Amino acid sequence: AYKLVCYFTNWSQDRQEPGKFTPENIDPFLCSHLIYSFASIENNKVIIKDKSEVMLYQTINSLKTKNPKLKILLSIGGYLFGSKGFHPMVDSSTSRLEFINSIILFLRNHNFDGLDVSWIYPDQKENTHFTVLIHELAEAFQKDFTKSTKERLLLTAGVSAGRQMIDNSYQVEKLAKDLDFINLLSFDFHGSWEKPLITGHNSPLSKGWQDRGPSSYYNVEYAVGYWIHKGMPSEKVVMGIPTYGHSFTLASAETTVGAPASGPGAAGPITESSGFLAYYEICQFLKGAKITRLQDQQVPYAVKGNQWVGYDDVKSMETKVQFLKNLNLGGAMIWSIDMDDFTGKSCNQGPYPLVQAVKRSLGS
Ligand SMILES: CC(=O)N[C@@H]1[C@@H](O)[C@H](O[C@@H]2O[C@H](CO)[C@@H](O[C@@H]3O[C@H](CO)[C@@H](O[C@@H]4O[C@H](CO)[C@@H](O)[C@H](O)[C@H]4NC(C)=O)[C@H](O)[C@H]3NC(C)=O)[C@H](O)[C@H]2NC(C)=O)[C@@H](CO)O[C@H]1O
Repeated sequence: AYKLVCYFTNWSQDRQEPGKFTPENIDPFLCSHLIYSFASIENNKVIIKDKSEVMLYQTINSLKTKNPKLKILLSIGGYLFGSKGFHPMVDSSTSRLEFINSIILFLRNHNFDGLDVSWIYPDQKENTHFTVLIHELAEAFQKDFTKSTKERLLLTAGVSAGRQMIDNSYQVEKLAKDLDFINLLSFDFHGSWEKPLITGHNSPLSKGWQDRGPSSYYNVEYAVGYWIHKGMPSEKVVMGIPTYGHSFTLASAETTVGAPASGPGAAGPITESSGFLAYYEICQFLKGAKITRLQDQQVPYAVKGNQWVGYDDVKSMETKVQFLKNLNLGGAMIWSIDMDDFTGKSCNQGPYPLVQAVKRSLGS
């Protein structure tokens, strides 16, 4: 059966409506797997820094009581944690063992079903440390299993969808044996970090008709194909789908993909971060905007004034699910359900319109 793996985040709790998210906003039957982002590491041991830590625990038990099949994982890593967050824990056998033992105890004590390691990114420098850490975790989880009456703790990893970073960071065949699945981060293909700075879509399914050479790697279709080619079984690929888009401020009258941009788009009023918008912000931006669907890339962008936003909607997600089924992938992953219109109060499409569309397509 296809998985629907849903990340939610610690920091959405600080937002104003309609972006104010706490774990009680989670629908227990919406996803097959939930992933909390992110735990940290202190004195080589896993810890959660979250004033709402006790709420998270209560909610975990409540959700799992309501849906005995639900799996809830703890993620550590992410972009801001970077590689530095894993040091000094990773630099010795004794310090990794301390971490791993703390993980098993913590996960069991708080009713989690497994660990997601989203190291952003190992790159060439930390390839070895990451490979070793994953291997030692898998082994320890297996050893824990043989001595327990409970199910084996799951181990997953959020991984790059960029060909160069994939080649640099990962020993893929080994990863295929140690991981239950990958959460393929198939988004951020384009954004305001690029040079030269031109518009491009966050998460195009396929390449543009004019894309040749390396430009042709920056899409979901290519990333999924590449991971499988490198030795990840298709059923262990859980394909990431974003509920946010990337915005640009246009530098000229041109409004097409590849148009000149002067910088990131204006910050949204709720997420307050120049360069992206959550879906509950996008649906407001679309009012008064001009929407274009790329027939080649299979996704929409919209323009209003000097703002250009590449994003995903119900339609582009239905196409992405047809793709994942056709490639026999393990399911879909969402970054992140707290940026869908979870309350339904913004987009006039009911609660969780994007994730519900995915769930529906997966089961139809
Ligand atoms: C083709 C290619 O290789 N492109 C590179 C880009 O991928 C890269 O941008 C970074 O991409 C990573 C995924 O590879 C992304 O991190 C994951 O994705 C989400 C959404 O972007 C991140 O969410 C952010 O988390 C931080 C805390 O860590 C929050 O502060 C922030 O608000 C979140 N943003 C959003 C929109 O929700 C996650 O951290 C992470 N997910 C997991 C499971 O780990 C980075 O965010 C991307 N970096 C930036 C600056 O956007 C790009 C820059 O490195 O380089 C290209 O080459």
